[PDB]
Amino acid sequence: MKRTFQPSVLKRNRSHGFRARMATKNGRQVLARRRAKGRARLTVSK
Amino acid sequence: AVVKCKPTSPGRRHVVKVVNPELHKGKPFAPLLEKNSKSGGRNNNGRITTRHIGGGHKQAYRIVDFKRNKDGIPAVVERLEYDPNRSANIALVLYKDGERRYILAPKGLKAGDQIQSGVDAAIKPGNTLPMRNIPVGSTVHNVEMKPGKGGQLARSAGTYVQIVARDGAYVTLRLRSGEMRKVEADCRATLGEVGNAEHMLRVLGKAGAARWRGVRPTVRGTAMNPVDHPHGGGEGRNFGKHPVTPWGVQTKGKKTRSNKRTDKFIVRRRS
RNA sequence: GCUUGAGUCUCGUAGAGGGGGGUAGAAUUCCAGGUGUAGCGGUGAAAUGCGUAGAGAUCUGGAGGAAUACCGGUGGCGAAGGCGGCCCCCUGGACGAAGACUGACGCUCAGGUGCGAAAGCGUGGGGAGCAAACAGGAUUAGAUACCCUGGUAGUCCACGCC
RNA sequence: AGGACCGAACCGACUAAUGUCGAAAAAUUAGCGGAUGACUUGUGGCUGGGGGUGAAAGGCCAAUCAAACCGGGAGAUAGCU
RNA sequence: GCUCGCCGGAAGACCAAGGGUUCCUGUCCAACGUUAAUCGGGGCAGGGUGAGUCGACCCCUAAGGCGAGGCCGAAAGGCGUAGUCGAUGGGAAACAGGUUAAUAUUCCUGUACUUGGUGUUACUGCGAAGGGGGGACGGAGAAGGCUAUGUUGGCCGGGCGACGGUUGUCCCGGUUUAAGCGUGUAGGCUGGUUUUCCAGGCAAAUCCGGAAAAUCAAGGCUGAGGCGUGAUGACGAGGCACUACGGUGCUGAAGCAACAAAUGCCCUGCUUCCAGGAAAAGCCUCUAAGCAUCAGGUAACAUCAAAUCGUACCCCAAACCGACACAGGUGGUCAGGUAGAGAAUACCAAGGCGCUUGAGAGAACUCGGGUGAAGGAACUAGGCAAAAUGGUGCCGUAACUUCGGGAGAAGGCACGCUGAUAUGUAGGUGAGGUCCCUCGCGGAUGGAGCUGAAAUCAGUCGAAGAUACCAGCUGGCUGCAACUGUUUAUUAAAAACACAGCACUGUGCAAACACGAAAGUGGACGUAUACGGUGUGACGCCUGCCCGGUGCCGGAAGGUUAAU
RNA sequence: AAUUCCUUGUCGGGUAAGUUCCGACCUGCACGAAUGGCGUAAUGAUGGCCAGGCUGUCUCCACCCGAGACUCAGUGAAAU
RNA sequence: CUUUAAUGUUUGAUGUUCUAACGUUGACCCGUAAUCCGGGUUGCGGACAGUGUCUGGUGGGUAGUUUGACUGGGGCGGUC
RNA sequence: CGCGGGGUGGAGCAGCCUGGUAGCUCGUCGGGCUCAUAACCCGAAGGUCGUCGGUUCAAAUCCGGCCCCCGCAACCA
Repeated sequence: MKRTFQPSVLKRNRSHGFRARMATKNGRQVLARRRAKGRARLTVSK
Repeated sequence: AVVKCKPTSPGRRHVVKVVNPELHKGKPFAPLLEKNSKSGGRNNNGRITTRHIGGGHKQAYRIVDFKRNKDGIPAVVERLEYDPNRSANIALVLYKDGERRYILAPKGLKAGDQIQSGVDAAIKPGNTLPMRNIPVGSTVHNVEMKPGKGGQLARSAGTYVQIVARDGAYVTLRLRSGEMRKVEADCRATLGEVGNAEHMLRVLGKAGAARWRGVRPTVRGTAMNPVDHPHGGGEGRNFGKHPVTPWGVQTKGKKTRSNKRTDKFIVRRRS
């Protein structure tokens, strides 16, 4: 059995990273909410 | 020519290869190569526009001169190469000025011949010239559509365009599929038929014989489901419907000819 | 060894002999257009079919494929089957003439090899007409026959096979 | 030469046993099929919800698929418990 | 610490990924560990990751993403040119030994290498977003030449060994050495040089290409390994000396030959076949726009710089992914002895572990297994499971056939050890000696040493000689499907799907059709011997009749016919 | 017959005994010619059937070797 | 009223031709080293094609939905 | 069990629907033809409309009971 989570930081940061969200309107709508919830872990990074 | 392989193994007991000894077994001419990409049948959107296409094998694009814009300069045929992209051979020729190019290898042409383009060339296979200097009744290929375009019709193996008549500014072409189309006389063409005529004689034999060619397995309709295709469903092969494409358009008999900006040109229909 | 067997060389004669590449004429079918009008086609009589959507007849033009009127005759050629519009090219065989030459190399020939009408088969093209099979209309006691209107394979070409 | 054969690493998953509050939310063991190809694999991208993808089973799309997950319509509505 | 057992193409040793101090030392046991715990990957405090040569960043691009303008779209936004990013790709450069409780091709010692700047001396024309060469490439198969490595021998050191023997053909340990430079070999590729001309290379060209000639026959490019050197250096078994008794300091002999031989290297070769096998830059080279007492370039030398980041530890697992210290899953490299075809397998070497609950009893019963008289499928839905066959060489082998097969059909014979042919044959490798020379990594000849099948004969041992692990059950008839292959991940592997082939039909290219409100793409930088849809499904013989119903195609005279 | 309801059709072969199997006759409830038909060498982790071989499958189980089960110490659940 | 003929006039249905709208996924140049695009020459089609509005037709490709109740269980038959 | 249809000279079929009169062909009989037969020609006979009963001026016909035949249905656990 091959579990559904093979870690790969580069793939993690390009598809769900800060910059990819910052590039689009929808991602920016996302980032708007994260600050609207007072969440510390805004995006996924080091 | 044609050669039938031996039944030594299951899968090789039906393949038929077409052997051509005059083919240049060496490497392809370097200066005329560029990267050709395999699409897998997807557009800009990446969704499959046309199925059954993909996988295959990597092949290199060769810039072939269909245009024949150079004029009145004799050439020397160096070697006949097997082109990966075309169903016909290609000839690596060199003019008297020192420039090398590829032309669609015609029927009667060997290694070490002489060909030239322009109206100064007489009638001989390989020569390229406008149709208003070509005697009617002759046989050509690589005919242009708009003057200076380069050539578009009957480029594959064995295909040939015969000219019926010349009504002044318009010459009549009796196409390969029996169609009768007119074209502006200013366009060019190349005398003689296209080589590698036994391309149709070749049978594939294996299943992968089509696979590396760039094809994907084709699935039948009565094996699918209602949600995936108009056919399918049932409980034991129930067709009972008029054969349509995966998008509802009735096939096996339905003319979808609709251009109208070109209907002046077609004189006769396929029959 | 000789020469009357047989074979060869020199010069000519006649021919649908065989093969490949082109060209020409009449006619047929279809397509397009004009003139023009109620029949056209067919037979023992008739009917199916075609026709006022305007046929057939007629004229003009074009696209095509197959066979070559008269010459043509129990005439010719080739071993046979078989082959005829004409032309170019390659080429086989037969006969005659006045001589020379080799010097019996000859005759037949199971096995064997090759060619071998048409029909038929396979791969690939072309497809006018004709036409198995077949449908329809008549004949008929019955007609899955003879006849008529349509009509596929095939008939034609290239490469093999039988 | 071979979608060639016997057969390891590798991939796949036909038979039985064990397991089923398991060691494991489909595994292990003893035998298996393929095994130079339509093979397999790594890295990195592309196609997405009435759509994608599919050698086509209505299978797969993060253990969920004859229409995914999360938030909002919305305290849907219920002659029913 | 003394024994035993286990893996040993892994349960060993190193990397990428991914985690994130888990690595090491001291100390502590309440909580974590399925038992105790002075123990540990657990708490607490401290220490450790040292780079111009490793990788990344950098240069340059592929798939593809972003995308000035631009086209298009209610808006959001979509596509896309020039450019700009993006490796798993290509491009400069280091090895040996030693040292730590933990890191080291990074630190020290020894010996080298690479990319640029500045300055100096002597010469000389340099110079792009532009041209060319190169970089630059496929599958498969076989041979030759070597190496890592292993064995034997020589040699050196030690021992002669607690029950019979062993100063001898006895036993054990060691016998290691690179990068770079020089030589330029086995082998492979290819005819050089020179003069002249040109519609060729968006412009130019002395460079490439092409076209005529002369001269001479080789020159040149590339290339593992070997031999020297690197190195009278290091290492090195064993002694000698101090013990916090863990180890440190000191010293240090032999260091060669032969044989076997890789899946590694030469080989990013050569042959052959086909499905016909990146791009750009670094580098090399030629010029335009221009600049010339310059500037730049070639060569030598001196000096300086080579920055930033990661570097610990785990990495086939108690540290990654599975909620767990989970019998699962995880790509790449190195990979020995004997037997064996082999990375199978058996037992071991190096190395690393005994799986973190055990002590007793030996009941029924359950699972993993050993054996079984007599019969041998009577079991049962059914020969399901076990059992048995099982290797090599050779003998031999039917119906049918698409003439390939079927077939390893079936059924059989010989397999151990010793001697002899022969103080080890055929064969392979191959030094010394002799000789020649276009003198070197050369070629003939020569044959010692070394190594080593297999065949035959004779003799002998056990019940059994492929003795274990390992390792086909086979024959007959017949349904479906041609066969390989694929699929219901996690109850269905099949007769289902695909398949090549065939048939029908649509499309004349701004092609048909499909994605997308549109542009733009795919189709195809292909064009009827092509592409799209459908049906059937190798191959052999075939594939009959019907145009009423539905659909489709063709023709449109008539009736009817929306908007206007 | 992957098709045949009636049916375990009838006949012959195979067994001591054959609702399956194999070969045929045609009464085809309701085969059939690319929703392709009838055959077919080879191939198949395929369906049905027979024979040899081989055995614990069975007649009928019998003994032994280990892991649990039982007792003792430490730890310590679950469905309900 | 029917049949009709010359002219004037009114628009309609077709045919041929031209070039200015427009198309141009033909050749060439510039912006620009850029196969996008825009503009400019030229050639070819040509008032078609194509597009917007109105409208007839085809239309399970697509969407929202309907498909009764009684019934000695339901279905079917029958009834209302 | 339920639903639809059918039963007509010797035979195979119309007519029923929407009631008063039953038709087509083959077969048969007598004659003609031919030497004889078939075929062909001429003319004619032949039918309780399954059975019984009711409704009606009148029943093959409208309806119902029963008999025989054909098709459909006899299903979901």
